[PDB]
Amino acid sequence: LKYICAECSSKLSLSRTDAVRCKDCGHRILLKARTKRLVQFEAR
Amino acid sequence: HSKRDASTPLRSTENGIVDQVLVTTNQDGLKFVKVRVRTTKIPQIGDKF
Amino acid sequence: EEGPQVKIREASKDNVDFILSNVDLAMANSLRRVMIAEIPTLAIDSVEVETNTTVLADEFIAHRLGLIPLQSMDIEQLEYSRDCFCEDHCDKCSVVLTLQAFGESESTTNVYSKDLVIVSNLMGRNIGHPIIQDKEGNGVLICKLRKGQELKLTCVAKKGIAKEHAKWGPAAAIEFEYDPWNKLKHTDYWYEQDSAKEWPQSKNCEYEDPPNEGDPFDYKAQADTFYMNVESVGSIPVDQVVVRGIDTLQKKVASILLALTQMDQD
Amino acid sequence: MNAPDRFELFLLGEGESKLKIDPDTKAPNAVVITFEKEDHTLGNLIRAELLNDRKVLFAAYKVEHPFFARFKLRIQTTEGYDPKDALKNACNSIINKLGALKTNFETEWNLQTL
Amino acid sequence: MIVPVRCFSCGKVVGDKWESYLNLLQEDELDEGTALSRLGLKRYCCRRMILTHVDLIEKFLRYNP
Ligand SMILES: [Zn+2]
Ligand SMILES: [Zn+2]
Ligand SMILES: [Zn+2]
Repeated sequence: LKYICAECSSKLSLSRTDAVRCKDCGHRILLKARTKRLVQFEAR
Repeated sequence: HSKRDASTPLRSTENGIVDQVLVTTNQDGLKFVKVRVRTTKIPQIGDKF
Repeated sequence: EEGPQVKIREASKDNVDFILSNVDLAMANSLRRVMIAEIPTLAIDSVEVETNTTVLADEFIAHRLGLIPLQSMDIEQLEYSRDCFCEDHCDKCSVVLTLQAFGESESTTNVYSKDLVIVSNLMGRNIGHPIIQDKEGNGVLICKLRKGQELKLTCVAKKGIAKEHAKWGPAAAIEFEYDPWNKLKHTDYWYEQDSAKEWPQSKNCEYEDPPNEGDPFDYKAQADTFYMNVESVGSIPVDQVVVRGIDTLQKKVASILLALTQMDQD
Repeated sequence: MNAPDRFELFLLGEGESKLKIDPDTKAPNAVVITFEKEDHTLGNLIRAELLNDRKVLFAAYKVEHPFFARFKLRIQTTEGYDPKDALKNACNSIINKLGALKTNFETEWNLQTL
Repeated sequence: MIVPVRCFSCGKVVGDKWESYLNLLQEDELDEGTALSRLGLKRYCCRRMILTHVDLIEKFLRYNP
């Protein structure tokens, strides 16, 4: 799947057997991207 | 059956929404993960004020 | 007419200060309770979030969206989703309106209720439009975006009762006061020295005659005159707030009457 | 977590009827009616309107528990006078008064400015 | 966080009055009481609702993520 770096606006798509680090950055803090399947909210 | 399960379950009593998942290697080069789950708690009968 | 009397002391788009005459206390009270809780209104009940890179949490924003006042004029020709024979929701029961905001300028990009865009087909009915009593024409400040933050979501607004959730509340505060001089003695005033001097005199005292010390206590008097002030939020005009309050109360009395009519079946 | 749905305040449950008319065993010619999915708004009003009928000996409503949206209404009328007729007359009286109130408020609203 | 959309107690909309309040404080150089008065916040619950609020989101926006 795809991930996103922490301290820069990037969009990594490196799956397994890759992980760290980032593309044109150097830091190893990677967050996972939001799901495609939309979640509803009872606006209450 | 060549693998033992070591998966992590969401708290049996709690519930909510996966707020943010963090994937990072360790100092010893170990791929470790911190998953943050968010839950909005609304004041209910029995809540301490 | 012939029954309970009304006297509109003040009238505006937001407030109505009037006087109910020849009414029982219970009917005035119940009218108040209905005006507060049991008047149908259109508000956001469903929120689908596609992307949300703003600071606020999803359900936080969703909550704020739920509280937004929407046009509920022709709400009586809209239907409850629970009553509608459709799947989930449609155009006969719900009003769908989108929200697409994105931080463009270097400065903070505000997201208001005016940015809500109706997507569903209103088919003639005056409904769904978010109330904007704002002077600059913005409305409720929903959120704030930075520079690259984005908020993409869709709102399904359904007909609801304030008894179910306060977001469907058509009225704000309903001022309510009877017997300004306490001539009925429904209240034993707390004091330190002089009771009358310590407690502030109401405005409504101008509308009734003060008691005479030579006169004893009127034990046979009830509560006839009620001084009220109904304030609207915008979803429904004040006059229609009190009118639909009356209509609702009357209707749910008629439902009990109808129930009695139906219990005669073998 | 254990909180009931909100619509359970006004939406009739499975099998739940609006009114449950039961014969009172205490005093003769008395009745206790269980109003479901209703509160003080209807109870206090109907009870107060039942005290206007001079052929009604007793009339009192109570909400046994604020958790559940329901109230009991006990009515005792004079002999030769069915209590259901007292409830009906009370309801119709209410509706008429509210119709007059609405009409008057409307005619009073048309004579206003701003 | 951000200015509450409606007053908790009564239900009067107050989420549209925050910017107007700030302007009334800095532009017309009014005091909090008069500013809250001109915004039609007579009841002290709404008066509180705006006066008591702390706009923390303005600091939240200082982060780049
Ligand atoms: Zn990077
Ligand atoms: Zn539908
Ligand atoms: Zn308030």
